[PDB]
Amino acid sequence: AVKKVGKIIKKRTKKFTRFQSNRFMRVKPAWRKPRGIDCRVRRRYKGTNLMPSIGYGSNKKTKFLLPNNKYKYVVKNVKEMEPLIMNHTKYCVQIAHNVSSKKRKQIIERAKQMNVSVINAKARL
Amino acid sequence: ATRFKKNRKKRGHVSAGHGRVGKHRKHPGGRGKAGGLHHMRINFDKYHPGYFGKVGMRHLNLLKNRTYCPTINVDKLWGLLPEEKKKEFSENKDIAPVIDVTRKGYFKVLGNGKLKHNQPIVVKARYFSSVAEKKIKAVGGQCILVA
Amino acid sequence: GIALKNVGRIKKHGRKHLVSKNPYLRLLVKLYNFLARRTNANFNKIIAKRLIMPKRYRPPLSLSKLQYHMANHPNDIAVVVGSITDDKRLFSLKQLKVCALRFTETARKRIEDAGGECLTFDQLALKYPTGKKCVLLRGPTKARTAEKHFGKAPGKPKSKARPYVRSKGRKFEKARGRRKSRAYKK
Amino acid sequence: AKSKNHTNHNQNRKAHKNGIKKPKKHKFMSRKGLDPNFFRNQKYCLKGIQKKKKELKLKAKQEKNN
Amino acid sequence: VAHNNVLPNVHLHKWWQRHVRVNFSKNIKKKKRRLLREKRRKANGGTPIEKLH
RNA sequence: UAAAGCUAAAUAUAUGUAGGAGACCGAUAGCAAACAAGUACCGUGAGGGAAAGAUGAAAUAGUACUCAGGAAUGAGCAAUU
RNA sequence: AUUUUAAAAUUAUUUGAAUUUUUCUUCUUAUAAUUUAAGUUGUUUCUAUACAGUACUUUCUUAACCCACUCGUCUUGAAACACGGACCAAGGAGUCUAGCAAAUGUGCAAGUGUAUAUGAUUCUUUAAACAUUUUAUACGCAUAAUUAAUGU
RNA sequence: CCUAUUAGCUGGUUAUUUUCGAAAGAUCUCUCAGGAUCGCUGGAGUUGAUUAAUAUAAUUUUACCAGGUAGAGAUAAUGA
RNA sequence: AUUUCACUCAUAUUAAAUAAAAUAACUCCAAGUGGGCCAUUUUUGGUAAGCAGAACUGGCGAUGAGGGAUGCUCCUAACG
RNA sequence: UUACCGAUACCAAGCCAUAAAAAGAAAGAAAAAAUUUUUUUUUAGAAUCUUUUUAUGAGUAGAAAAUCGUGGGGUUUGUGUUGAAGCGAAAUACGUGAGUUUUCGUGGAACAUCUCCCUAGUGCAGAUCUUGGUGGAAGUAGCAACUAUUCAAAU
Ligand SMILES: [Mg+2]
Ligand SMILES: [Mg+2]
Ligand SMILES: [Mg+2]
Ligand SMILES: [Mg+2]
Ligand SMILES: [Mg+2]
Ligand SMILES: [Mg+2]
Ligand SMILES: [Mg+2]
Ligand SMILES: [Mg+2]
Ligand SMILES: [Mg+2]
Ligand SMILES: [Mg+2]
Ligand SMILES: [Mg+2]
Ligand SMILES: [Mg+2]
Ligand SMILES: [Mg+2]
Ligand SMILES: [Mg+2]
Ligand SMILES: [Mg+2]
Ligand SMILES: [Mg+2]
Ligand SMILES: [Mg+2]
Ligand SMILES: [Mg+2]
Ligand SMILES: [Mg+2]
Ligand SMILES: [Mg+2]
Ligand SMILES: [Mg+2]
Ligand SMILES: [Mg+2]
Ligand SMILES: [Mg+2]
Ligand SMILES: [Mg+2]
Ligand SMILES: [Mg+2]
Ligand SMILES: [Mg+2]
Ligand SMILES: [Mg+2]
Ligand SMILES: [Mg+2]
Ligand SMILES: [Mg+2]
Ligand SMILES: [Mg+2]
Ligand SMILES: [Mg+2]
Ligand SMILES: [Mg+2]
Ligand SMILES: [Mg+2]
Ligand SMILES: [Mg+2]
Repeated sequence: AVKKVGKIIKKRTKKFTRFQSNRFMRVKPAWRKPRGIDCRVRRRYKGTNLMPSIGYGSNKKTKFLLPNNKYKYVVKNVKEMEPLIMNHTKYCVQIAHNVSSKKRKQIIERAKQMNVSVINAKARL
Repeated sequence: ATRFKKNRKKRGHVSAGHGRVGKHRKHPGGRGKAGGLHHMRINFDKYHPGYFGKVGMRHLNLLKNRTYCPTINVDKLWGLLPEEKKKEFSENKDIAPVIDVTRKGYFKVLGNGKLKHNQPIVVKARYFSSVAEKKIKAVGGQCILVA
Repeated sequence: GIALKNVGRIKKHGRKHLVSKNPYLRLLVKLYNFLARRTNANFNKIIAKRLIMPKRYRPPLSLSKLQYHMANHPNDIAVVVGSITDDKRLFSLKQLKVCALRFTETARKRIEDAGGECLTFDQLALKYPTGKKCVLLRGPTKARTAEKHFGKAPGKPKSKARPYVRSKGRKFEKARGRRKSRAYKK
Repeated sequence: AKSKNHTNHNQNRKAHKNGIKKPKKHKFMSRKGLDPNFFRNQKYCLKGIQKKKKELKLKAKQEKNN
Repeated sequence: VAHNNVLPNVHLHKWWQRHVRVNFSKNIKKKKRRLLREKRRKANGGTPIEKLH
């Protein structure tokens, strides 16, 4: 159903799973549009899988915000996070997956001095 | 570039754009120009009407260098001269230019257009037409035959 | 439901944007869109539209026809959204003022030797904001050879269309269907 | 096996998809094969009229520019 | 055939693949030719390698 | 100016041998064959014809000793890295 | 950051006329305020004097109530007593060349395209790039059509 | 080996969202399980309208025209 | 006939009504189709048929939702 | 004759996309908390762009645009023994969607580029598809010609 926390509204939370992916294991769950005569999902029979459509789209004013109510930016070194000193209230940072611990300590320490929040500041400790 | 080809848009569709009921088969109407005059007749008649049959005399060993002949009209005849040179002749009145068109690659002078009034000009060539030669004479010029 | 045609949606048919990636042409389009919007003059609208058309609808115009069109408009400015070419069939050229998109070297030289001048569209936008004493002209849009193949098919009665043939001669498509002597003409 | 051999079912729905088109309403038509001995005389009349008009216009031009 | 197109003419009905020739070394060969006719000049020892026509 | 004769260069090279290189393939791919490959194997014969790469820096470190068991093998307080 | 303005309504003092003769009677004929104009504002309590708890967010598992025939294909018509499919991993199908046209982008324009070659103080790359023979007739397409044809 | 001979005939033909949207009539064909051509559809482009107008209309009204089906007749023609 | 000059013929209520009438008109390049079937009314062959063959319109096909217990074509009504 | 129940159709309101429309290329201070000075938030101007308004949304064969991912190339600017690619289980995560991104574990040497471009042997559920591996059947069918075996001892 509809989920609403603050001013952010999500029209649906469940995923769209591929038709017949629960019955055959060679069929992966990622959504593919059904083509083919006599399908019962392409023809919108009641009681089966639903199709995704543009109607479920999100409000333009709140489209990429996290529950933090900020946008996400991914950084790879200390210098890449220079632009965040001017807009430190609309953005939060996340550290890339393949940076070492030594680099991560420096990134976290600078992010604290800039008053910007870090999403995942507990990895590799 | 294969990046931009149409077939990539049909890549998840069954029939690749050719149809469920009528397939894509191999030569379902003949090969090349096969069925003309039998079952391709309408196309042949409305797009290439005079196609069938023969007309005219034979010429057994042609040798095209015997009749080669490029032409020029009298319009482009004052334009072979530089503009500053064209200016000088229109000013002075007791001199006229003598132009040899064979040195420029033309063989026959042809008679379309209008020469300037009262501006004599002398033209050398291999062949002339009647109207061209009349127009050259009218403004006070002269034609000369060369070989 | 409801009984509309095209689900109530209005339809348009022409070209909507530039295709060309030339930066100077994009600057010109921006400038003349602004002029057309803020001074709706029916002169800037037509110009702003014409410099978006494809190549086949911006034909060249020669010097002789340029002079002939301006014969009764002395001390006026002619505006063309194509190119000007030279004409060796003219003997003499007058003094003219012309604005256009491109000039060929010979035409540009001939114009300036007679006391005239050549303008670009950013100069005409600066001196004639609303096109006072300016005359819009265009060249022949249906003189291209491709147009000689269009229309009624060659084979219908009384059609003027050219056919697509390998070459030209007595042996190439002149026998049956082109003379009464072989079963019918055309 | 036999088959159908005629129907014009669905033909005027196709006819009305792009409507019933109409003739063009031009102002002049060609007099190629129509009544002769009458249009040749008309050619002479129009040549005379054009001669008079052009001569008056040319004379006016000649005196105006002097 | 079906449209307003010119009637096809291509002369590919035999085994045409066996003799196709791509020219990958035209500039290499002109370098070689230039070097050979330059070598002849040093062997002449002053006299030219051209003849009067 | 026939019914006799000779002659270098500019041209070609899916063969053999040597050298260099690529917006090429990366062990079901690329030659059939990255390995004792026209080999093992099949057919009276003409002929047909595969599968199969990788411990570690070093084995000039490839598993010493004890207990149980006929052995194979297992376990350890015992052992290389 | 200047139309949530103007106007309209209301309330309390007013400048004048009506009539329906009145504590909602009319006519913005003068100033102030307010909203019924000009799309929701306020007061208390809890979460809580917390740092992850049994509370809140989230993902799985298992019930209920209503509903739900096997996909792909040919066919007027498929859940079919029509055919293919025991399962899983890798591989697997509109491409290349010639020749023509239309559309569109680019350059020059009565012209346009430096062919084969040659030249150079080009030579790892470079099999690329650069150049053109010290009133200027290589060739193609275009600049003129038409006829069996002498031709014009 | 020529040779990956040829098949108007069976089988298959791989990511998403958005927008528009059919034909199963007709002419010719050693043609009837095929093809070419018209019609139906998509995409490009120009000319127009943007002025509660004009062009326009699977609709009415006013004026005029053409018809031999339902019905009727058999004492009017023909045939019963 | 044609051509040139004079005068003049309702408009704002538009030479009768009404109109999400310009979503118009015209060129170019192409796809897929060319086995159909069903219902009311009209209608041919046949004793008749869920038989065979035509006409106008609406549908099924290409289309799901509520109702008819059930049902490709019936009734309401077409889909972010 | 009344009341009532009943759609994805009707009406009022929000949001997504599509189509059309009204405009825009000259820039300046608002609030709250604390005592007449401090502290927070904002102070905008990207033209296929930015504000605002109305109507609309079914689809086989078929057609178009925008977008997502793969092996290589040029350009820019990056990660890695303080652990790369790969793989397993996941997430108060983002997106209508294909998919991006991140955590813990295993692993032991390489891996990107979304700044913009170039290029192709570039995307699988089926073809009695090709090669390899593995099931239920199942501890089941079966281990029946040729007359026949027994007692004690050695190893
Ligand atoms: Mg979601
Ligand atoms: Mg179906
Ligand atoms: Mg489709
Ligand atoms: Mg198929
Ligand atoms: Mg068929
Ligand atoms: Mg709707
Ligand atoms: Mg001899
Ligand atoms: Mg010899
Ligand atoms: Mg090599
Ligand atoms: Mg191999
Ligand atoms: Mg139930
Ligand atoms: Mg049920
Ligand atoms: Mg069908
Ligand atoms: Mg059947
Ligand atoms: Mg089925
Ligand atoms: Mg059955
Ligand atoms: Mg079958
Ligand atoms: Mg089977
Ligand atoms: Mg695969
Ligand atoms: Mg072109
Ligand atoms: Mg074969
Ligand atoms: Mg539609
Ligand atoms: Mg069939
Ligand atoms: Mg009649
Ligand atoms: Mg009767
Ligand atoms: Mg329906
Ligand atoms: Mg019933
Ligand atoms: Mg739709
Ligand atoms: Mg590759
Ligand atoms: Mg990678
Ligand atoms: Mg290592
Ligand atoms: Mg492939
Ligand atoms: Mg598979
Ligand atoms: Mg047993």
